Amino acid sequence: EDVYQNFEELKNNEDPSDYGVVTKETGSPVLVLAIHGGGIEGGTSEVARELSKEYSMYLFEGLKSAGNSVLHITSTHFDEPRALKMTGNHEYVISLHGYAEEDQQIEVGGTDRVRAADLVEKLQHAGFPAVLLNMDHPHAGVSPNNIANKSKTGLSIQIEMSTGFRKSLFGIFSLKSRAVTQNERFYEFTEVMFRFLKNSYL
Amino acid sequence: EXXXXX
Ligand SMILES: [Zn+2]
Repeated sequence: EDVYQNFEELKNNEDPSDYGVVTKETGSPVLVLAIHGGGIEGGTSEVARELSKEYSMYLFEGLKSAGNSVLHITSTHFDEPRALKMTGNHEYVISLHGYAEEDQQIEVGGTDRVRAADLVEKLQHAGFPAVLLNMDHPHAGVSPNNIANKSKTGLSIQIEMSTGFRKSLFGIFSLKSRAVTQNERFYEFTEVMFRFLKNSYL
Repeated sequence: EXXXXX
């Protein structure tokens, strides 16, 4: 259960300094989406911002010192207006999430079945712990109500990264210091992503 | 700084 059922309710209940919506619009067909950024699913902000060097980006960040879990709105309820505009303006969506798990794992889902499979293969061959989720797996990212699928095509890749995998990418795992302590593994991972996105979406 | 997506 989320604390809030939609963005309007969150906005009505939370101080605006405690969260932040950030966009980068470049006209690229692909949109990188991180609706659980900041301290909600830590590290998804940093991955998104790095990929924004080449792609359009939507980011929703929890900015509290603690308790950002209350700002999580699940994808099928996430209706912040700038996200609705950005998703609808793009052809494809890559959506970044984090789930609680100490082992390093990357779970890949989404509606774009051939691209999701390719990504898993590329990640595996590059030495990263990716698995493909299929359509009946929980949190497979296939609902039409999922914000990531409200694009021009409906084709998405949903990347869920375990806590252990995200913690491996930063010297200090905090809101304050993740961005400035990105390590060699962080750039190795995002370079595999850059290579995949450029090849996969021509 | 809180971890979850259908
Ligand atoms: Zn999430």
